[PDB]
Amino acid sequence: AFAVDAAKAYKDYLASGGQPITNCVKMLCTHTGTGQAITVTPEANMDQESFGGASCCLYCRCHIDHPNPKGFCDLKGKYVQIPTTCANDPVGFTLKNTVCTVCGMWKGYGCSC
Amino acid sequence: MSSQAWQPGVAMPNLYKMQRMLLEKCDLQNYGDSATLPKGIMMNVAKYTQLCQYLNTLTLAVPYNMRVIHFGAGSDKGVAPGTAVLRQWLPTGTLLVDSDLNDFVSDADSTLIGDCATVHTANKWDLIISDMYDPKTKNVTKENDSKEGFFTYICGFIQQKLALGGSVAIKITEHSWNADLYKLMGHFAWWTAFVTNVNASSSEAFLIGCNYLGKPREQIDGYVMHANYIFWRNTNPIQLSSYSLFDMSKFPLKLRGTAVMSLKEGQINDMILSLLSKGRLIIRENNRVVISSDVLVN
Ligand SMILES: N#Cc1cn([C@@H]2O[C@H](CSCC[C@H](N)C(=O)O)[C@@H](O)[C@H]2O)c2ncnc(N)c12
Ligand SMILES: [Zn+2]
Ligand SMILES: [Zn+2]
Repeated sequence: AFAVDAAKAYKDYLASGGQPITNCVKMLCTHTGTGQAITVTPEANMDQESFGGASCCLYCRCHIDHPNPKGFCDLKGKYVQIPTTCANDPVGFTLKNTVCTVCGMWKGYGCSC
Repeated sequence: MSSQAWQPGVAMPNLYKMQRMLLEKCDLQNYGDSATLPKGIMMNVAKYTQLCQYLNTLTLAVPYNMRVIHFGAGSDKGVAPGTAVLRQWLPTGTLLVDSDLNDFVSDADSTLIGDCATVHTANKWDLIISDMYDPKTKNVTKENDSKEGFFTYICGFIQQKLALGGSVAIKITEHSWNADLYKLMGHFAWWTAFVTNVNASSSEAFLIGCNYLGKPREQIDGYVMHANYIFWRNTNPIQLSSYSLFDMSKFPLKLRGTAVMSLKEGQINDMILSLLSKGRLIIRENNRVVISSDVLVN
């Protein structure tokens, strides 16, 4: 009945004043993109930075299983748009936030739904 | 010079390829200088981008369901920056396989960990990329001789596993280079040594074969040609430039939908060779992609 919870582990590590995960891969792009949360190609707009998905995935970076029966990773192989203000910790961001299903944007950032 | 600063990098001029030079020590004038990269951008992301920006100017077969393999994909940071750029650069739906000696996290469709010599694939490939570098190369102990190890694997992999019309980009330096790989460049419709503007202060270059013909159209001495390359680098200072990184508008690889055709080696003729050389044709099997990595038990 035991499973390690990494999500909480990192959040508390952050709250403890720990240095966020680094060396997430930032992509060169136009920053004219659609601004959607997770995409096949960097979509960052003026307010966003675009990163390689895998490097922003906590479970990928920590070499641990992904939290779902399939063990599927919705980040790796794709690109994630992080608000430029939050870009110092892309892993923390993707962890704490949520993607709007209908408009494909980040809920709370750029989602008018 | 300095006109090139607005390019992604500089390619070795044809005239330098035709010389016969003795190998000398490479001493660069810009050694120690650094280009100013955009805020928060890694050198290797910038490097791979300019490489792709240059590749965009060549004639590359770009078939549907393109097959691309990437050697030396992992960093010491445990991620794969170069793979991410290739991923961005290549058409969506392109199969991207990458590999490295050490464990790393990748955005590639599949990743193999181990010495490249342990890697086997059933099918052939449209594009081959290698950043592999031996850390022991930094030892200046002996003189500069043709290198083996992964270089021996690459030459073999090209001859066996590269589709006709395919292209390669292989990273070399002053001391990391191989003679047969140069010789193998004459088996391509065209070839060059490309130096990125961001890394221009380094002896690093990418050997780019273009449109593999499977047989030599040109005879090349590997030792002579590498001496030619060093001579070019020695006499032509390149100004470090991050300029081309700022326009990504045209960056994505244009999808040519190049034709793929399975032919026996006897069915190949000057008309076919013509098509290959123009990057209008790929010759290989269309089957599923199956790879493996040999594991030693003891
Ligand atoms: N000899 C040798 C070998 C050295 N490598 C790898 O080449 C890489 C050179 S640095 C690559 C930087 C990366 N492209 C990036 O995006 O940052 C290292 O990861 C090293 O592990 C090998 N892999 C497979 N077989 C080998 N024989 C070697
Ligand atoms: Zn993941
Ligand atoms: Zn919405």
